[PDB]
Amino acid sequence: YPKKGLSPLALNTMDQFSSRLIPINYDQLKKLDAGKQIKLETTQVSGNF
Amino acid sequence: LVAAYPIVGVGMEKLIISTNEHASTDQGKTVSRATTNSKTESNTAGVSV
Repeated sequence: YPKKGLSPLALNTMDQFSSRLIPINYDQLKKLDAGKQIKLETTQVSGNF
Repeated sequence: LVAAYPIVGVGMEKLIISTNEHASTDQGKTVSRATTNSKTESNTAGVSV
């Protein structure tokens, strides 16, 4: 999702409704400046049948 | 006689804080040039003996 002939999907928000963008404080920004990268993992997922 | 019954409990792994400040910096330049014009005119007297 989506199909293989298309671009990836974006996410930038964190509330119930899309507002109030995801913040990061100062020391982690200085850690992130030096070339580190973060890992994105799944924990659970739910759907219908 | 036994019960079909769950019990859950939690345990803290780590704790992060993040500070609130307001830093500000400023840098500036100044250049000036002025002129001055004047005039006087004096009168003197004197008596000796």
